[PDB]
Amino acid sequence: MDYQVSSPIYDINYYTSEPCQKINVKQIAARLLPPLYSLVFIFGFVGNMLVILILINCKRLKSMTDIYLLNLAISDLFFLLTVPFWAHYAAAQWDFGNTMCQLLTGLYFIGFFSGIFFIILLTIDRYLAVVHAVFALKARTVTFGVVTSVITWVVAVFASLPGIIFTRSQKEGLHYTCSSHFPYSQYQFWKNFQTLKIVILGLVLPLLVMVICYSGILKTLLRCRNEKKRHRAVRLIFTIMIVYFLFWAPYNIVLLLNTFQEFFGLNNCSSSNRLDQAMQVTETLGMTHCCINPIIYAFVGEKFRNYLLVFFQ
Amino acid sequence: DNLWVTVYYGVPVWKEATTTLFCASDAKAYKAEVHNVWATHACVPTDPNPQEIVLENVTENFNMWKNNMVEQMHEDIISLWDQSLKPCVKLTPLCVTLNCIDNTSYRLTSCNTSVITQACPKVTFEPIPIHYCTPAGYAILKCNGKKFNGTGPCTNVSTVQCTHGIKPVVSTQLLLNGSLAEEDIVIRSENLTNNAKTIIVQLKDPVDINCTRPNNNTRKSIHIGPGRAFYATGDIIGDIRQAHCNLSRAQWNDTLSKIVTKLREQFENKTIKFQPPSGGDPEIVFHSFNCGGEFFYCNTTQLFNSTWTNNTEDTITLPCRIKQIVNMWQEVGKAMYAPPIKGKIKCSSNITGLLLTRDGGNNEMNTTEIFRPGGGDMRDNWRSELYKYKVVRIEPLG
Amino acid sequence: KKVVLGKKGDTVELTCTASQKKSIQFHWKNSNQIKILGNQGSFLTKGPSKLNDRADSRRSLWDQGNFPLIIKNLKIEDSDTYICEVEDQKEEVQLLVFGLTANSDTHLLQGQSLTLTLESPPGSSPSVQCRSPRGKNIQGGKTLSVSQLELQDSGTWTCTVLQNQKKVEFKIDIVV
Ligand SMILES: *[C@@H]1O[C@H](CO)[C@@H](O[C@@H]2O[C@H](CO)[C@@H](O[C@@H]3O[C@H](CO)[C@@H](O)[C@H](O[C@H]4O[C@H](CO)[C@@H](O)[C@H](O)[C@@H]4O[C@H]4O[C@H](CO)[C@@H](O)[C@H](O)[C@@H]4O)[C@@H]3O)[C@H](O)[C@H]2NC(C)=O)[C@H](O)[C@H]1NC(C)=O
Ligand SMILES: *[C@@H]1O[C@H](CO)[C@@H](O[C@@H]2O[C@H](CO)[C@@H](O[C@@H]3O[C@H](CO)[C@@H](O)[C@H](O)[C@@H]3O)[C@H](O)[C@H]2NC(C)=O)[C@H](O)[C@H]1NC(C)=O
Ligand SMILES: *[C@@H]1O[C@H](CO)[C@@H](O[C@@H]2O[C@H](CO)[C@@H](O[C@@H]3O[C@H](CO)[C@@H](O)[C@H](O)[C@@H]3O)[C@H](O)[C@H]2NC(C)=O)[C@H](O)[C@H]1NC(C)=O
Ligand SMILES: *[C@@H]1O[C@H](CO)[C@@H](O[C@@H]2O[C@H](CO)[C@@H](O)[C@H](O)[C@H]2NC(C)=O)[C@H](O)[C@H]1NC(C)=O
Ligand SMILES: *[C@@H]1O[C@H](CO)[C@@H](O[C@@H]2O[C@H](CO)[C@@H](O)[C@H](O)[C@H]2NC(C)=O)[C@H](O)[C@H]1NC(C)=O
Ligand SMILES: *[C@@H]1O[C@H](CO)[C@@H](O[C@@H]2O[C@H](CO)[C@@H](O)[C@H](O)[C@H]2NC(C)=O)[C@H](O)[C@H]1NC(C)=O
Ligand SMILES: *[C@@H]1O[C@H](CO)[C@@H](O[C@@H]2O[C@H](CO)[C@@H](O)[C@H](O)[C@H]2NC(C)=O)[C@H](O)[C@H]1NC(C)=O
Ligand SMILES: *[C@@H]1O[C@H](CO)[C@@H](O[C@@H]2O[C@H](CO)[C@@H](O)[C@H](O)[C@H]2NC(C)=O)[C@H](O)[C@H]1NC(C)=O
Ligand SMILES: *[C@@H]1O[C@H](CO)[C@@H](O[C@@H]2O[C@H](CO)[C@@H](O)[C@H](O)[C@H]2NC(C)=O)[C@H](O)[C@H]1NC(C)=O
Ligand SMILES: *[C@@H]1O[C@H](CO)[C@@H](O)[C@H](O)[C@H]1NC(C)=O
Ligand SMILES: *[C@@H]1O[C@H](CO)[C@@H](O)[C@H](O)[C@H]1NC(C)=O
Ligand SMILES: *[C@@H]1O[C@H](CO)[C@@H](O)[C@H](O)[C@H]1NC(C)=O
Ligand SMILES: *[C@@H]1O[C@H](CO)[C@@H](O)[C@H](O)[C@H]1NC(C)=O
Ligand SMILES: *[C@@H]1O[C@H](CO)[C@@H](O)[C@H](O)[C@H]1NC(C)=O
Ligand SMILES: *[C@@H]1O[C@H](CO)[C@@H](O)[C@H](O)[C@H]1NC(C)=O
Ligand SMILES: *[C@@H]1O[C@H](CO)[C@@H](O)[C@H](O)[C@H]1NC(C)=O
Repeated sequence: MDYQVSSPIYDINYYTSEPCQKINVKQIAARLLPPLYSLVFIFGFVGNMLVILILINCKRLKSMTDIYLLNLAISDLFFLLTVPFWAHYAAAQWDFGNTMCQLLTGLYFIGFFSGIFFIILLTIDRYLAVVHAVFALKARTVTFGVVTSVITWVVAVFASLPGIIFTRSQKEGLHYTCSSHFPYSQYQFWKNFQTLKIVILGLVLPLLVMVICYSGILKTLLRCRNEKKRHRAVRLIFTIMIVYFLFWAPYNIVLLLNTFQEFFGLNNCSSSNRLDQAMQVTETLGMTHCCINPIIYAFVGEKFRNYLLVFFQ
Repeated sequence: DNLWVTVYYGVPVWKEATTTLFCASDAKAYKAEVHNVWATHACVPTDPNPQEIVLENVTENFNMWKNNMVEQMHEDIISLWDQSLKPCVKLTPLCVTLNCIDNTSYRLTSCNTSVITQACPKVTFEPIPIHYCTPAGYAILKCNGKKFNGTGPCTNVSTVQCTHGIKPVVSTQLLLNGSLAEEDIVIRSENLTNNAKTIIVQLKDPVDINCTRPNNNTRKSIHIGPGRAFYATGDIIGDIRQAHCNLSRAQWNDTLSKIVTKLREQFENKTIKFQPPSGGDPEIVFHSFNCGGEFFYCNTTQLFNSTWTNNTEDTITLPCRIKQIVNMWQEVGKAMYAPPIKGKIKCSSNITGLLLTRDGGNNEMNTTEIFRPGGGDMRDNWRSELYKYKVVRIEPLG
Repeated sequence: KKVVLGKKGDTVELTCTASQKKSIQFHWKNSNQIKILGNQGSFLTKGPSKLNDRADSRRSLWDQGNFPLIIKNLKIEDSDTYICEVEDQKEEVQLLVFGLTANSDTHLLQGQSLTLTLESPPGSSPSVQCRSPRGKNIQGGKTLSVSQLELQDSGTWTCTVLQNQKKVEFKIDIVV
């Protein structure tokens, strides 16, 4: 007489042997990311433009190192011009169609890949200056600095060129998203082909440079301490490398775990539910890095704001 | 193993028997298929050497709507659905007794809603052709007339020991997998002009049907970059309870054009007008078949709209929908099921019959013929299969 | 056959009899042989009539032997006889609906003439037998009119209609 079956509600979930209620974690992050990303964009824009004004007119880019420092600030700007879009993408959705999405996605990675590429070039230029002083003088022409940078930008474009194969956007889920739909027939190949490229080029390669180059540089510290300015100059290039590692290597580790939820790593869904709150934080930490390099220049750098270090203390 | 012996020659007096028959199907006993599990615990292997003794000059009045053999199959398939799809919530009504003292008020409002909670594993599901065989002492007759009229006497009576391939497929508005007609599409009904008995229409040509769901619910695009956290890959984007069928219009139009010719001869030159059904339960208004726990409820309004006139001569998109909470054809009540499963489900089925009702009236003027789709009474589903046979007991003098 | 009465909008119960107790097939047809409800296994088929979204049946009573016919929103034109169909039998029933109202809603002053409006079905002979709290059991034809209506003659008057030894009660909204 009183039957309790009247419910039109349904759940968009498949049938498995372990029910996993995965939380969207978009709204809580949408009340934290747009003001933070805007604050990064405020500090980042006025930060790097000062580093462009000072080197162009106050320093004079008289050397190959200053050329790489300029290009590193330009690489950060390519990162920065996409930041207000992603600020307005956690908050609501993707309102920009797709024709511009094959450019913005590329500009994100051109900012990313060239970012580590010129830091490596900064490391190699300072390594050559300390150990192979005869060889470095022949090859540290500003002319040679420019043509190296031009090649470096081209490679940075090609390092994002598989990402530009498909950027089509369709309404899937709540609102239109611009998710690259690479070919289905060779699906397993391309998916694994993307995790390694960020990790090798962005983590493995600069680690290999750091081991090799800073073992040759520290050898000078063991021999003599006669020149303080040579020791103090290494402090600038060393700080840039490790602050990059402090802010991007947590993402690189998690990015390997994101694809490898199979037998290689961890299989529990609750292990992937803590991981759902891990990928976004370390990506956000990476996002903040683009404003840190001018801040480093005002603290470590004894050529830009060296009088501010005495005035602060 | 089983074994029975023939009868070289017997034509004694025939008497209608109501004995208990044993099934005989070709099982496998190794797979996780339910119909192979049920046939292993209760069915025997099929007869490798069947014998059909043809009786030259013998006639009998095969009534088919009073057949007690179909009342046994209907109680043998209900015993399979209690071993195949265990419902999560089996809500069934339960009343006791409330009367006053036909002369005194008949207000019976005392009824209890008993609910049973069981585990719901999504298991495989596929029918298997079975053979009902006669027990010791009885025999099963079989006509061989190509028309057979329903409840009419034939002349080519032959006796057998086991029936032909019978599938336990449960469906409404369109009879699925089964036997075809011999030479012409025939119609069967207990009484015409009754406007109450369903009209069984058996086809002579198999109309094919492919019912599948597209695997585009799960996303395969990866937003590798700024996002890759919220909209991450393998996230459901589509409806997981939606499918679609297709019917060959160039082939189905031929078979339907032969149905209207039979009706014209039977009902004296009327205007056959098919229509959609008049409402009711969603297992009656729509089509209903099963494929691995996926209970397709197919909208057939773009299949029965068309009206007909004389001088008669590609991919009909049939919109279906998987509903969890389904009515049980076995008695009253409902049964809530489990969420659907991961993968492509394809129903490469057949269409052998057609269940049709009739809308006759005397308020409506002299000529009209409305044939809405009916069915739902599963006893009528297997009366379309057990029409050739009859269980009769022949006493032995020995 | 028996006869029941409707009250212009409520529900009515029309039951059949079955002593088999097997949940056998039933049907519901009018005098014009039009299907309204019917058994299909254990399922309910709303037949092609003008009572599609109105006819109802209690499925829990189907395994007992009683098959009701619940029709909501009873109109005047729905007055017709219905026959049952169980175990090859024809249990004939009958159904009559009618109504009664006024025309003046709230402006019924002290000493203002009263008017009624009886809505009786064609093919029937009703009989107005009202009851007043002042002891006025006024009987007459179908249309009744009283010259007197004051403050002391307000209230829900019980006007019932006797026809074929059957009667149902009603109320009258009077605002003075
Ligand atoms: C009328 O008769 C016709 C015959 O002509 C019937 O058509 C056949 O129907 C069966 C039943 O679906 C079908 O068998 C399936 O074939 C698929 C393709 O070969 C198989 O992949 C499938 O096996 C999977 O599904 C089962 C049930 O879900 C599982 O138990 C099984 O292990 C397999 O499971 C894998 O895939 C599923 C996908 O969701 C996944 O969930 C699992 O984890 C696992 O990965 C079936 O064996 C036949 O192929 C049909 N015949 C043809 C020629 O196509 C028709 O069904 C009949 N009508 C009715 C109403 O039954
Ligand atoms: C009465 O019913 C019997 C049932 O057996 C009919 O006998 C069957 O008749 C068909 C032809 O109508 C035979 O099919 C043919 O068989 C031959 C030899 O096997 C084959 O070469 C042909 O291609 C064709 O398939 C069938 O074999 C036969 N049955 C048996 C057991 O022999 C009989 O014809 C019916 N009589 C009437 C008047 O309908
Ligand atoms: C992928 O899944 C989607 C839905 O999950 C399938 O899309 C559906 O396709 C049918 C026909 O192809 C659409 O029906 C048509 O809709 C339009 C607009 O309403 C109407 O004008 C037409 O008359 C017709 O009814 C249906 O709307 C559409 N569903 C959605 C949500 O868009 C699609 O078929 C699947 N992919 C494949 C390859 O099957
Ligand atoms: C097919 O069945 C119909 C009825 O189901 C048979 O029609 C009846 O036949 C008997 C004699 O066989 C007559 O006395 C009746 O008057 C017939 N009734 C009607 C309504 O026609 C018909 O004869 C059967 N055909 C065959 C070949 O047996
Ligand atoms: C099929 O049903 C009809 C009723 O629709 C039966 O016809 C009735 O037959 C009896 C006796 O022959 C008559 O008294 C009635 O007047 C008939 N009713 C109508 C509406 O004609 C018919 O007999 C039934 N046929 C079978 C084989 O059961
Ligand atoms: C069922 O019918 C639909 C509707 O035509 C078919 O979908 C089309 O499939 C072809 C591939 O042969 C595509 O090129 C069309 O774009 C599809 N149409 C739409 C509207 O999406 C479907 O292939 C049919 N399925 C079968 C098994 O025949
Ligand atoms: C339903 O599916 C079946 C099998 O997948 C299709 O049957 C085949 O159809 C092709 C051409 O469409 C023929 O060349 C084959 O010979 C057929 N094979 C069989 C076994 O029949 C059928 O065409 C499909 N129907 C629709 C409407 O798409
Ligand atoms: C099954 O399909 C039919 C036909 O497309 C649907 O019927 C329609 O009913 C709605 C609402 O009454 C009307 O607006 C449409 O005009 C009808 N169809 C057409 C094309 O005339 C029916 O709604 C579908 N089934 C369900 C339950 O949605
Ligand atoms: C569904 O219809 C098709 C129509 O071709 C049937 O396929 C044929 O069935 C006969 C009967 O056994 C076989 O002799 C043929 O060899 C089949 N043709 C092919 C190409 O395989 C099919 O059997 C029907 N399905 C069922 C379950 O009977
Ligand atoms: C059966 O009938 C036929 C009629 O053609 C006849 O020839 C035959 O002898 C009959 N059979 C028997 C056993 O009498
Ligand atoms: C109602 O159903 C419950 C569960 O089956 C049972 O325990 C209880 O006794 C029933 N009550 C009556 C009055 O039948
Ligand atoms: C009805 O159809 C038959 C077909 O044999 C025909 O002989 C007869 O004349 C038709 N009657 C009418 C009124 O058309
Ligand atoms: C059936 O088809 C006719 C045209 O032949 C159309 O007018 C009618 O609307 C269709 N039926 C429905 C329910 O849409
Ligand atoms: C049947 O066809 C003929 C000609 O082929 C035509 O004259 C007649 O009108 C048709 N019948 C109806 C009911 O339209
Ligand atoms: C289907 O049958 C009708 C019957 O009149 C005919 O008009 C129509 O052309 C047929 N369609 C096809 C595709 O054969
Ligand atoms: C139906 O038949 C009756 C009697 O034969 C006749 O009086 C009536 O006019 C017919 N109806 C039509 C629409 O011709």
